[PDB]
Amino acid sequence: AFAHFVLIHTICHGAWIWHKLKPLLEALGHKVTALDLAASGVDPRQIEEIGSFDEYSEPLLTFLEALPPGEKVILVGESCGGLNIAIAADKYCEKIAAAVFHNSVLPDTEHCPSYVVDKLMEVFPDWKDTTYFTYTKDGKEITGLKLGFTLLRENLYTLCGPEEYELAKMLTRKGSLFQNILAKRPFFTKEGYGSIKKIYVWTDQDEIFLPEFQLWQIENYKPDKVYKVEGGDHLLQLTKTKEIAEILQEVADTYN
Amino acid sequence: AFAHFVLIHTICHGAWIWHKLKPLLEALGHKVTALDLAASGVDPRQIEEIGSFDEYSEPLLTFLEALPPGEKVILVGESCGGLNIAIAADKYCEKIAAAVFHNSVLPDTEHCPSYVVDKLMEVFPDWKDTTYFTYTKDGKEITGLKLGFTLLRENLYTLCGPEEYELAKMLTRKGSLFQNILAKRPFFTKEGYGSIKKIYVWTDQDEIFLPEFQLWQIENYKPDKVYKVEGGDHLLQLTKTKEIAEILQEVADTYN
Repeated sequence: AFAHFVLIHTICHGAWIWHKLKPLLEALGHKVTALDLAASGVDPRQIEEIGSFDEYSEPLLTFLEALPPGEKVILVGESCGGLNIAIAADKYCEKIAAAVFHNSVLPDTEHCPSYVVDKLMEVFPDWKDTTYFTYTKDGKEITGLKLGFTLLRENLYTLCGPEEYELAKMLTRKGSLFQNILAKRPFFTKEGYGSIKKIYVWTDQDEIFLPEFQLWQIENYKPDKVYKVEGGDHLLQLTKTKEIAEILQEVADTYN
Repeated sequence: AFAHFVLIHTICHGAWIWHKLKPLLEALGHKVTALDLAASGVDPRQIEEIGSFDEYSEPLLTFLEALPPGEKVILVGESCGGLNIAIAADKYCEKIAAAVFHNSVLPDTEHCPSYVVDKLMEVFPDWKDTTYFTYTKDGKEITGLKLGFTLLRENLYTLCGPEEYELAKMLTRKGSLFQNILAKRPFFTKEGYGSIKKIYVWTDQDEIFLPEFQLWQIENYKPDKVYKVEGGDHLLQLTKTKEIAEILQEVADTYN
């Protein structure tokens, strides 16, 4: 079967991270939309204009709003993209056939929205040469960050080629986890986000979303299906592109 | 010898086009700077804020201004990048060891600044699915454009892989040739731009900067050295990256 996949990048990244996976999925006959979230990729906004993860998710929400009645999509989120999925699901669950988490955070409904992010920071506290700054928006102090090039090279693009890593150094932009804002955000709902089918994809070779963290997430909020990719690194859409496409094809054949 | 190369992308593009060549040059021991020109790549400005090719060249001029006395660089421009080189050379010729034109426009000093652009439009008048728009800046009507995806696929990324072409569809932004502004701009000078060493690199397999145009440019303004790369396409920095690096190494060993 064919599906319409909506690929969602993580903070500081952009649609460009999906430049290898998108054409491969299309070669299988699928429709693919790779969005630039707010202040990401070539989006015109700067991070200082964004005050929450919900505002950051605007392009995704706007895209889902534009889907005609009856049309469903399969969301695919990498790393922090899982939060955009949860936010989108509490507004457009009826338009989501399933959500695929790709070495991604897996929010739940029993704990506050920042729960898995707080845990991630516990498991991976040292972001190396990553730099931080602060700005104010809607009366709240937000902590922005710019991923360090060494962190990118050693923990995210670990086994990626120098040509891929170069794109990261050239294209990554300032962003934010909006951690303190997530902490005060209403919980994700059971009727919305809680109702969607969730497929968890990961590799134990991820050097940032470590095994301890991912296995902790799986136990914390049981996915409907779990796919473990052998080898590769954090960026499976670059190092195991074919494998990811094969998994997504199976998801397309399972959920609609 | 080692040199400091400053790579300059063309309109609608960004530093990302050099993601393959930059690391290869560094692997040879060189210093490489790949800039995002105004309203290009991840630069925060939008094209409507730019009123001329000179303003568009700001990042390059600012970079050259920051070079301490005595430090020289080798400029490498692709396509329309040749115009940024000419503009930069009339302000910082003493900091330019040489300029390399990569399937690029080659402005001269005997005709007005838009001369080669006007000729290019004569040789390649149909930009296919490219779209146009207009905006006003500093009392002048500027024609903006967004490169068509079909034009990109068939004429620029002709022999590039689908993964490279995907980056173009995801990252290319609105831009402008500022043709009418160039037409009224003071001529490039013989003392500045005219004095720098110019190396012309090209392939007769370029599907947009056609042989007729490039051979016309070479006859119009004789380069100090000409390198013809066999095969490949318009984007030699992607299809003949190794070849381009080898040529640039020779340039580094010849001009300082």
